Amino acid sequence: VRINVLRDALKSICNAQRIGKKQVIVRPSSKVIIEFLQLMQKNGYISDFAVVDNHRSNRIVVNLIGRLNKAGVISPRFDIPANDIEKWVVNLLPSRLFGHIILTTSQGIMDHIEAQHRQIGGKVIGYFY
Amino acid sequence: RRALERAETLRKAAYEMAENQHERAYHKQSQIFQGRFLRKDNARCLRFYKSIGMGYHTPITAINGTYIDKKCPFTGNVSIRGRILRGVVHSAKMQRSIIVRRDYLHFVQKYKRYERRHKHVAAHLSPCFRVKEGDIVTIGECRPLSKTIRFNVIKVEPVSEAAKKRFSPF
Amino acid sequence: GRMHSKGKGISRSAIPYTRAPAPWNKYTPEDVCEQICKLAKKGTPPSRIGLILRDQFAIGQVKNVTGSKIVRILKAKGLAPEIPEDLYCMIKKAVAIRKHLERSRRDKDSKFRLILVESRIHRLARYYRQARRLPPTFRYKSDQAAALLATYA
Amino acid sequence: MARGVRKHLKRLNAPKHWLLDKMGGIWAPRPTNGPHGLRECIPLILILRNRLHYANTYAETSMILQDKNVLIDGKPRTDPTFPVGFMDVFEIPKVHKTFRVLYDVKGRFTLVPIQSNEAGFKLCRVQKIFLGDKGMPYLSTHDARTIRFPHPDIKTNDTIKINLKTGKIDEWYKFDIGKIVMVTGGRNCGRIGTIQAIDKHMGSYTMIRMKDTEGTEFLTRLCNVFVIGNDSPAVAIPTTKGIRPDIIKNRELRLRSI
Amino acid sequence: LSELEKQVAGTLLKLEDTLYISSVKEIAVDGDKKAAVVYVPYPMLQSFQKNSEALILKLEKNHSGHRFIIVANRTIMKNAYVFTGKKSIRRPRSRTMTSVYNCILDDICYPIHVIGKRTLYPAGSNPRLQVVLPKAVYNEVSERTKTYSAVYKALTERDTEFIFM
RNA sequence: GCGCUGCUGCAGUUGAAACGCCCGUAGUUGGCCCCCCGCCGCCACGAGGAAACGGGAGCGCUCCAGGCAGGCCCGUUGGAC
Ligand SMILES: [Mg+2]
Ligand SMILES: [Mg+2]
Ligand SMILES: [Mg+2]
Ligand SMILES: [Mg+2]
Ligand SMILES: [Mg+2]
Repeated sequence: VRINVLRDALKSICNAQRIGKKQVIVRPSSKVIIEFLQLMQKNGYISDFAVVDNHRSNRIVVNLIGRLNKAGVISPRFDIPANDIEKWVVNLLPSRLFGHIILTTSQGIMDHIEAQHRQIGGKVIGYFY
Repeated sequence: RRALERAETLRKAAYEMAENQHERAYHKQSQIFQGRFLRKDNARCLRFYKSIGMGYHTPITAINGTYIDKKCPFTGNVSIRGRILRGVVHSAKMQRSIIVRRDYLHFVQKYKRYERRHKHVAAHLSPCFRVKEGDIVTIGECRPLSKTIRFNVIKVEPVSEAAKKRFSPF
Repeated sequence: GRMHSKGKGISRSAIPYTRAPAPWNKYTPEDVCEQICKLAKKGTPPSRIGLILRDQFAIGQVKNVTGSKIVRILKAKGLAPEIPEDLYCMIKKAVAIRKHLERSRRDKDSKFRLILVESRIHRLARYYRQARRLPPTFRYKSDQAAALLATYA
Repeated sequence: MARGVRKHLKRLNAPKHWLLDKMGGIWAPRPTNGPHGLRECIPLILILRNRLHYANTYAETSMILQDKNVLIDGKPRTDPTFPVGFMDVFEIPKVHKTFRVLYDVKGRFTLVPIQSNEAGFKLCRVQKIFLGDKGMPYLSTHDARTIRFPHPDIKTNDTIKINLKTGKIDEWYKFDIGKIVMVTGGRNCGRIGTIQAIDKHMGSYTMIRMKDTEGTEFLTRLCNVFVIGNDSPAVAIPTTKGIRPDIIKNRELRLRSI
Repeated sequence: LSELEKQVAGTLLKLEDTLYISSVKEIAVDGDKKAAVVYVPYPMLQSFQKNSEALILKLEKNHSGHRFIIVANRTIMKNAYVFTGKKSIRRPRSRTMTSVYNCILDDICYPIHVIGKRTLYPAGSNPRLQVVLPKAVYNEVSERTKTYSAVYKALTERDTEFIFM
């Protein structure tokens, strides 16, 4: 059965971008998907997207512009301490200069840079670069 | 009038307990001096009760009941001190005792994951409470009352019928 | 067809986006309620009731006219069956299998099917015992199923 | 399990705030029971030998004490292991030196020199009120002293001024919001501040929130909060006013002194 | 208890030759034209819904100066559960903010049934919702879309725009 | 060393290895939705609680392994955390 909606969305996005497509459709919508996409948009990877209402299982449309090279999720939400972020950054990211790691906190969904700025920790959602 | 009715019931019960010749001993409240029961007037109290003191309230059943229990926290001679805990009822077969199930989590660092663990804790249940399996109870710590008992029930919250068993840390 | 099989079709129904009644609707929310009343008195299951309403009276969806579903209306009117319909039909099918089998007991596929049906019955009955839609004492027994069928029908 | 009480003390097992060298020896002095406990005291010999340096060995200290050359709260003490505690009076008439034992910000015992006018008394913390024989009201303190027939207006955790010559109460300071205090236990020993809040939990500890003169705020449990007056200290305090510097400023001060 | 209500009530008293209103709210638009929203009590919205197109046309024709819209006043509660200390009080779903806004949107254009909704998330611009109306009806409603957007923004801070598809 | 015990992080057509198939209890895992109330986990801060060891500030035992010393005109000389 379906479980991780975000994983399916990200796999579809990467698949489409691989063959240089321009638009994608991901079937189930969710708040977490929306925040993930908003962060991606603010960082400049996926431009604009739209949410289509149908009362059940809202669909989404996203517009691509290359740029993105990889995206993923970490299924079991591990609890990163505030001072334990560097190890995950080194393990997961190609370099310590341009990748982004997403965390969910009591202060909301933000990036690892922002969490380091506020010296707080939380749970990990995913990554993109 | 209301007061007069209560004394009659309290006065009356002590006499059936004297007519239950199958019992070997006469059970009485230590605090009360046996002798007030021959006073026709109602100028002396016939039942003893106290307050737990941690914000809990004394049930009406204890105050208006007609039972004797030296291990009850309200009408007896024990004191609540220490830790307060919550759990679910696992078994209720003994005369005035139950087994309480407590659920908690254990973390394993190597795998960065958890395990579910449970423990069984026995407690004394006073006749002022009605309890069936699956109910939620609050237990308070007391002095050693027996080989495996150091807790007394002080609150009961009912649980509905055929409710599915669920892992409930408290 | 997934729980007890290997198939996976997708034949379903797709209701409209808008919840309003038809522009040619000429029925107040009550008029249907009486029609439901008389149909139920004739021992008609709700699914057949919806079929009859849709075909004969041109009502695509009852909820869009009355704001409520058929079984809720029946319960408010005190006419809903004690035993839910899906479970009752499963028990019918089990009884039929058992009868055909006691006529002749060399058929193994029939026993296979009976096993599947009883498993489904147990699962659904457990779910209904939870949610307090059935008495806690309700239990399904193979040898007394026909009796319950007769009384609970 | 030992069959009786303990009489020795390994040096490595001694309290840290005594500042005893690892290589001094296997053993350390074992204080005898008295006004103060093991972990809230310091033996006399340590003060007389390792600080003031008037003696260089155990024997010299023994002679000095048995010749009656130190008075503790007006009474000569000949025990080298006698325990000295907080807000005690240390007078040596032979050299006209008078000290009051207090806490430094770092959390160690210090000797603050005093005058003649304020050396006739001491401050005590009352932590227990009980009925003794015949129902007579009583009152105890942190230095293991009991006083009969106290004023009803005196409650627990209050502070009491008593004349050294005569154990009679003069005035008392209540435990209330807005009163200067001094912390005597834990991570914040030696800090001085004013009470801002009091929060109690039924059946557990009571937590006190204090604010320092500079605006810093800190928390500690009520078991080690000592009142030292009404908004202004009643006794002379160290040169610093209960301000703990950060590691950076302490390093700057060290470099300056280098 | 304001001027507008006086003349609208007089109008209503003229129109019949049983139903009363709660209040009247007036919202401004970029043009000199404004909008008047009439807050109908909930139990009689359907009472003012059957033949209300004529009602609004006649009301506009009597007192010109701004268009008239009829909506119901619904309450919004700010807690899914309420803890009295002994039990819990559950908030009905009808009192949520999301349901109320959708009902408002349907009521603003009650005669014409909405066919779809979409919300766009531009790179820099604030997210905005765009709805889809039947392609059959246009010139009737083309001239009252700015007012609809303004009233929706006023009641709900969420912004929007209108198209036909 | 060994990603040859694999949480990070192995392998399972043919090299060693997918139960003959189905039902099924414990166990594990479970779509979307309510803007704030209570509870569990979670994050941060704090109190409280021995040192030695380890880390670490300062000091030329001639250096060093070490030790907590030491200088005169010393934070109240220091042994902070
Ligand atoms: Mg299955
Ligand atoms: Mg399928
Ligand atoms: Mg191998
Ligand atoms: Mg082979
Ligand atoms: Mg092989």
